[PDB]
Amino acid sequence: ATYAQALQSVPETQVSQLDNGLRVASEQSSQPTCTVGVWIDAGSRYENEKNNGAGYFVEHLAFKGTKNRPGSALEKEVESMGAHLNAYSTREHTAYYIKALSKDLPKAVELLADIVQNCSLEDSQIEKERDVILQELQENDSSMRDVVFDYLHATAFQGTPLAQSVEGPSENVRKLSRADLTEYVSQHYKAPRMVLAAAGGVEHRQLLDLAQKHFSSLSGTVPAFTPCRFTGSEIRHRDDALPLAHVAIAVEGPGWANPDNVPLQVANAIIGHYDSTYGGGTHMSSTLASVAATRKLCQSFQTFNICYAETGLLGAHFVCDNMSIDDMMFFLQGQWMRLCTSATESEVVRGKNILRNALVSHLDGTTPVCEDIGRSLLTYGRRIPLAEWESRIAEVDASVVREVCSKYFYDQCPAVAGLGPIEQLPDYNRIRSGMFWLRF
Amino acid sequence: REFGHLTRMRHVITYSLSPFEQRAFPHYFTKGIPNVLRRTRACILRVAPPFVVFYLVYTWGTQEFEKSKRKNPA
Repeated sequence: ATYAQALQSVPETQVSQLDNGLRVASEQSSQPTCTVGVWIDAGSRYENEKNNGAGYFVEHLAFKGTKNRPGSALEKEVESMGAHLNAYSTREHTAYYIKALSKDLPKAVELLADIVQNCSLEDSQIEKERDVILQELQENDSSMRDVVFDYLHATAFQGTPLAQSVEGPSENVRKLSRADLTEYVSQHYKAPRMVLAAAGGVEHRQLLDLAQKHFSSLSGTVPAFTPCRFTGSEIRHRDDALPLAHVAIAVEGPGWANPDNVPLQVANAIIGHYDSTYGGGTHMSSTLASVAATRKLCQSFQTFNICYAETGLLGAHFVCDNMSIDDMMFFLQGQWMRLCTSATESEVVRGKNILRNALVSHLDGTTPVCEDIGRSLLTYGRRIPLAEWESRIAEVDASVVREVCSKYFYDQCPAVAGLGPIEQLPDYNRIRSGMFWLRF
Repeated sequence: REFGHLTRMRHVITYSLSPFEQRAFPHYFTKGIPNVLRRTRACILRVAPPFVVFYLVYTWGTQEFEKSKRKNPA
C-alpha cells in the first residue's frame, strides 16, 4: 500500500433514491457496529423571524415520545439494545443518528422513521421543553465561543435568515406554540430534502428494503431559501468583567461546492491553530502560532471555514487577554496578506499534507463517516470520494493559493465580532486597512 | 494612557458598518439643513447680542468722529 492503493481501496458508498425522493445511502464495511441516521435539510436558515427557534424546539421534542412509542418507550428501545441516539441541528442541517449494533439495524431504522415521521409534540411536553430551552439559552450565554460566533453571523449576514441563531430569540421560545411546530415539521421534513445515511456493517440492499418498508408512507414527490447578503460590519460587546476577550474576524468565503474550497482550506492549514496547552509551541511552523507561543499573546486561536450553500464565512477566531488584541490582530492580518502576496511552495506543501490528514483522519469510525455521507449528499449532491479529494489537493500549488487568497482576502471588507475586554481591539477602519498592503 | 486600560465599561454593544458599504453623504441636505437650522437657532440668542452691540458702538463711534471733525459755527 502506497497511500494510492489505500485510497483506491476505500469501499464505495452506494447511493439510491426512493420514489418519495429519499436518498438512501450507505457505506458498507466490516465493523459489527453501525451508525444509521437521517439528515434533514431544515435549519434556522429556513426559518422566518416569527418561526425562528422552531427547529431547535422540534429537535428537543424529537426524542421525548412518538405516536407509536409513547414517551419513554422510545427511550426504552434505544438503551435496552445499547444504541446511542443523538441529534444535532445546525443553521442549515438537522440530523438524528442512532449508533447501534449491525444486527439491530432493522429496529433502529424503524425508530428513525418514528422520530422523524410520527412525532408527538404534546402540549405539556412543549411547556416543559420551553422551560428547558430557556435554561439552555442561559447556559449558552456562558461560553464566549458560541456567543462570539453567533455575533459574527448576526453582523455578517444582517438582514437575512442566516443571521438568525439556531436556538432563536428567547421571545420566540416563549411564544412558539404547537401549531408552529406542527407546520414546521410538515413543511420542512418533506421527503425530497431527506438523506437516510448509514455506515458500518450495513449492506445497501438491506438499507433500501428497510427504507422502502418504513419510510415509504412519507411526503409525496416552497421555502427554497434566498441568497443571503454578506455585509461587512462589526459588533463589540464590551464587557470588561469577562476574563478573556474572544474575537472572530471573517470574510465572505466560498459556497459549499465552489472548488476554491480546496485551496482555501490549504491556506488556512498554513495558519493552523494553537492554544496554551500545546506541544512544540515556539517551534511550530505556523508563523502566527510561533509568534503567539513566543510572546504569549493568546490562550487560543483557530482558522474556521464555515461555508453555507451560497456563501460562507472564512477567517480566524482567537482568544487572548485584554492587552494583546491589537498585536495578534496585526500578526493575523500579516499572515493573511503574506499568503495572498507570496505563498511560497514549502508552506503550500505543508498545507496540502495537513489537509490530507484532516480529510483522512476525520473519516474514521462509523459516526463521522455516516455524518460525512449525510452532509455531502445534502450539500455537494454526491459523496466526494477520498481519491477525488486527493486529486483536488494535489492540483493545488503556490500560485493557486496566492490567487485564491487574493480573491477572498486582499482588500475585502471583513466582519468582526468581539466580546469581553475588547478596548484594545482596533477600530474598524484600522482592521479594514489591515486587509491591504502599501508595499504590494 | 493607551488603549486597553483606559476605563471599565460593561454591558454596551456597538454596531458599525464598513465605509465601503454605506454612503459618505447620507441625506446631506434632507437632514443637514434642518439640523443646521436647529443648531443656529439654539445658539443665536447667545452669540448675536454681543456682536450686534459692537456693531452699534462701531457705527456710533464712527459717525461721532465724522461729525466731530466738522467745523463749529463761530
